Amino acid sequence: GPSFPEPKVVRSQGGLLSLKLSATPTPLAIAGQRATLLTYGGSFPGPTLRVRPRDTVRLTLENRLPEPTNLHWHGLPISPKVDDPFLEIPPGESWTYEFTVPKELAGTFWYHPHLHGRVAPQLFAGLLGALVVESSLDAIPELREAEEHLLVLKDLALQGGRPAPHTPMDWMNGKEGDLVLVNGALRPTLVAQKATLRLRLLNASNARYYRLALQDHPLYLIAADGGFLEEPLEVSELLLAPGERAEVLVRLRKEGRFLLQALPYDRGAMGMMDMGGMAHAMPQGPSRPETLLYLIAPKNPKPLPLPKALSPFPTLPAPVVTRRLVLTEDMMAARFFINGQVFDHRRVDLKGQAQTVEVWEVENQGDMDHPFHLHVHPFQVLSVGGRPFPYRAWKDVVNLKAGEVARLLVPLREKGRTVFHCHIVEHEDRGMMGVLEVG
Amino acid sequence: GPSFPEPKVVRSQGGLLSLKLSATPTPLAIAGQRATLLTYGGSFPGPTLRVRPRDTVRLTLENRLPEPTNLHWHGLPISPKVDDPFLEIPPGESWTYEFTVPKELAGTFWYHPHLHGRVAPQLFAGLLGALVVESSLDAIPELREAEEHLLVLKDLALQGGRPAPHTPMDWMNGKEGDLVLVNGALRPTLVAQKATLRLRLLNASNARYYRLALQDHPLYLIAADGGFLEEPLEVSELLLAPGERAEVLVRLRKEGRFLLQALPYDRGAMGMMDMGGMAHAMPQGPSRPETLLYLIAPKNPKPLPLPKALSPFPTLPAPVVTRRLVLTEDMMAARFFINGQVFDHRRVDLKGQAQTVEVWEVENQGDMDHPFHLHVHPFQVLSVGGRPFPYRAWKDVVNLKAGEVARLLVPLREKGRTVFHCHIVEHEDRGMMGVLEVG
Ligand SMILES: [Cu+2]
Ligand SMILES: [Cu+2]
Ligand SMILES: [Cu+2]
Ligand SMILES: [Cu+2]
Ligand SMILES: [Cu+2]
Ligand SMILES: [Cu+2]
Ligand SMILES: [Cu+2]
Ligand SMILES: [Cu+2]
Repeated sequence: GPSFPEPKVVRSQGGLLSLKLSATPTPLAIAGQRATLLTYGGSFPGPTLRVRPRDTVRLTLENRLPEPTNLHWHGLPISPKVDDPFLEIPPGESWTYEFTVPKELAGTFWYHPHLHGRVAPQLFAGLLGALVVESSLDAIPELREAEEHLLVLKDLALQGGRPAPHTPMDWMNGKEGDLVLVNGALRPTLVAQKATLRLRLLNASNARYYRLALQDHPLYLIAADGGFLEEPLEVSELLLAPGERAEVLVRLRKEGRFLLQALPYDRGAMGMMDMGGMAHAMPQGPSRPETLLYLIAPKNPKPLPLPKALSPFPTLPAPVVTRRLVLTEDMMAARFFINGQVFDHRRVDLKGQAQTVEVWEVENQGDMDHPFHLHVHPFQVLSVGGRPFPYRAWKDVVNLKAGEVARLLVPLREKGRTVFHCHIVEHEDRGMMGVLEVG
Repeated sequence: GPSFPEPKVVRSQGGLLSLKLSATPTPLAIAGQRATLLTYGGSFPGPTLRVRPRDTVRLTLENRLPEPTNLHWHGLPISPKVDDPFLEIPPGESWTYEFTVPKELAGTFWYHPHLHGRVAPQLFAGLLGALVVESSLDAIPELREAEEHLLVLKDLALQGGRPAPHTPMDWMNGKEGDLVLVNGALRPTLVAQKATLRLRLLNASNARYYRLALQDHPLYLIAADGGFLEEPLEVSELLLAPGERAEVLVRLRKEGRFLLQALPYDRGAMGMMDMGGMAHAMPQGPSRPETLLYLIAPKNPKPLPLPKALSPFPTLPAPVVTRRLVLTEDMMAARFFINGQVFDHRRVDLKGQAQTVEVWEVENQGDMDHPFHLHVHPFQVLSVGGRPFPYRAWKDVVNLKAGEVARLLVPLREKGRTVFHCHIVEHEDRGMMGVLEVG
């Protein structure tokens, strides 16, 4: 096969992507060992769905797991009557998701389970895949002539040939694994054929962060979670929290081998110690550095010029309300809260008006990083930690370090009941989620 | 008695105003005829209550009417558990209102009935009185040395020695009377003893407007409904809609007689005509000019200088929500609506947070003027009809002409359930009222 493993692609045909996918325990070869994972479509990651605006998607999910499950179309601004976070598909049963891809949309999105209380073990076990919305912008020469790849960043731990079970500490921190994989492969080699690469990046891990840096190179950010930036942004490194996506251009500077690494990053995970009167919580500190892949540049690389512009960001109406959502923790109980409450599916927490804009101020009063996700309604991050964001683009996850306030501009789109929650999925399962009703 | 009739004053004593008032049908002499009115304290208007900030008011209202009644402490930012618009005092029963006068408060306020469906006939019949909150500002020489008077502007119509009954057309327009009175007197004479007058003005009419102008003189506005301006504002005339108050300084310029008039004003009241295929509604047009009082200046008047400053207006926090309230009419049905609905005491229309500020945009989509009143929470009028207000002061009624939008800054104070409504009281009785809950 190709030196660089990527999930198989399923494309819409004549404007329709019609597909049956099973969620099933699947024996496979992974990082060199045989293991049984939970997969969609018999692979890890699941197949990449590639569509265009205005396509119809008709996806029939057959539940072949011993527990109920469902799908969240992460990042898609569609109706919460389709992307229904409350729906349960019992074992053995099927459900068909049908929706039209919005006209003004582009980027890398993904699908995974969202049945409250069961997300973390199901996601950790291998249930996820990417969805790419192709754009007319992809035809500009600066992108068309680039070599494009998807990088699904997901870690795993195995025990007795199966995903390792969650411990109590995993429920508190969010579970990380020792196998730090790209597209389900252990440190693959990407032998580039072109001097410019276009990489779509997805953090599909439960809890692991990726402080991305390519040796000797900057990255040029061209898209965030839910759409293009207005113009490329040069960065030295790029942190992707759980649930986030980004697209970058890489302009290979000279021949050679360059490591793409996940540099050390401290997200505030905790351990326990006993020093003589102790048993108390103590910071785990920064993650150990990981090599994600080996990037081999071609002979005499001459990268394309960068695009001068990408997509203009919409001019939003003035907002009609300001919300404050405060995140807190009870680490030893592994309980997590928004405005002092845990999720209750029967309780509506916020009620807003469709087609108005709101300002959401999300404050992390905990000590751990928490990546805040809102379904259905992509947002523009104005500032985090009091620092203005250096670009305009649609996002649907925003990372908050301890103490930080994020200020978001949130246009409300589809009517109905949906959710917002931490995307360290253990924290969501353990209560850090609330309900928004849009009418 | 004094050439100029004013209601008797009841003052707090040692920080307490403790008073029993009866609401009772009362034979009296009015504008030269004997009539029976509905009064508080056996007089029309009722007694003026004069208090200071931090005083305790203990007012026991005995209902001696053949129908239920209650009190609204119009303009007082006190708790809606005291100023309770839903409370009913049955015939023969009593209720004690007890509250403390807020520390940061000054101006002319008033009391009258607010039992939904019965306000217009009860107010028209004579049930109202003023409440004055004295201020340390009253001690500055420019005010202390002025000659002070209260002018209660209220009209009346009599039929068979009693207030004229409401007709169907009265319910549509709001009832006006032919006797246009000041402090219950017909065109009294005010023989001034000082060159500067301080006049507290109250429009306690059901529906009549007073486009105020003093012959040959400007007026200097020093207070609006609920507090002082920041500095005096010179005006050529001053429109007071139902429920509004103002305080003005008058600087008498030369000896002589000067008429205070209510100049012609068209508030959009309607009549009916039949011209040959007709019976349809037709504008009544402007009111006929009325003389309110005769003002006699003293010998060689030398008015005091104006105060350079009054009270600085508070710096309000940034608002957290914007509301839109649209007023409409069904004239032939005499039904009146806010956002397409009529009042329902069981229905909460707006829910806000105490100690936050809201922006209320009130839009008149009717053809009549509607004076919009909010209980409990005084507001700052930012603009009306797209025109910025020329001063900062607390108001609690704002007049909207046909088509106009008022933009209000509304700090929410006391928690609880209260109301907002048109202060053409017939319109309130006929449905133009909604419910705000503050928590
Ligand atoms: Cu997700
Ligand atoms: Cu989501
Ligand atoms: Cu979290
Ligand atoms: Cu979610
Ligand atoms: Cu009133
Ligand atoms: Cu009121
Ligand atoms: Cu009205
Ligand atoms: Cu009222």
